[PDB]
Amino acid sequence: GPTGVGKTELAKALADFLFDDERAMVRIDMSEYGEKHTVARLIGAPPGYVGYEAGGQLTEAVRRRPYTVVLFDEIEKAHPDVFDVLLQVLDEGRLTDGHGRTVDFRNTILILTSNLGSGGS
Amino acid sequence: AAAAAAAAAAAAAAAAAAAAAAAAAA
Ligand SMILES: Nc1ncnc2c1ncn2[C@@H]1O[C@H](COP(=O)(O)OP(=O)(O)OP(O)(O)=S)[C@@H](O)[C@H]1O
Repeated sequence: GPTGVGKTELAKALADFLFDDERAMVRIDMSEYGEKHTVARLIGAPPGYVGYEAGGQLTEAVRRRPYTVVLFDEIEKAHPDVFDVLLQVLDEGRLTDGHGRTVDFRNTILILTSNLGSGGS
Repeated sequence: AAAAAAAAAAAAAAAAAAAAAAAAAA
């Protein structure tokens, strides 16, 4: 919808209600991802490359604490290739990373806010 | 009357190895 209506505020109140906390939510930006090669923060690296023992941001964040709410703030700025990753998060509830360990989002909340329109009906 | 009869031994010392971790150069 419009800006300044309180989207992130509603998401943080929802995270407040069923954790009594504020750091259980996993906010990841989408204003970082203008470049096409910068996708691998949330997957990892294939075997034979530099960061391999670490893994991924969005996978190691959910291998522990498997009840979090996740946030994708301003998903318009992401160019149309990040949309192909979370295409398979939805409809399956699984994700794979560099080691080949399928993490399962079967009991998490997914909320992704946008900014399209802004004035129309 | 008693002799000593010295004995042998076997020593082990292994070796580490490194991985090279290529970089995709972008
Ligand atoms: N319905 C509301 N009730 C109470 N406070 C609100 C409400 N809407 C907005 N606010 C306040 O206004 C500020 C902005 O709200 P947010 O929803 O956090 O903005 P936002 O989601 O970052 O908007 P964008 O589009 O992502 S820049 C917050 O710090 C809230 O305290």
